[PDB]
Amino acid sequence: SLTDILSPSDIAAALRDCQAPDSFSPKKFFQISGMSKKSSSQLKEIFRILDNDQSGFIEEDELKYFLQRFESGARVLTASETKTFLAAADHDGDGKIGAEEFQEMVQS
Repeated sequence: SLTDILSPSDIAAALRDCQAPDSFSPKKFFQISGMSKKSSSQLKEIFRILDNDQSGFIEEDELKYFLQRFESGARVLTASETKTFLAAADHDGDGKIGAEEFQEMVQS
């Protein structure tokens, strides 16, 4: 259900075009894959784009292995592509996402 609301042939357009360092971001591929038309009603729907824990917040330990999901078999991310995944949205508390930042980030 990773590419349910969306298509698997859209997320790759960024996973291969943003392979560069600090080139891949959550608020950048949204316009490529198809998350630019979201509305906080499809995001959590897949519950596989924010965090693979859904326990409360998110950490860098849940970003390095992000592309690994969509991608065929990623390895690890840099110290920027990840730091700009949960520490880029906002700092409502300590720079962690909580089903509130990730949304406003894409929804804008």
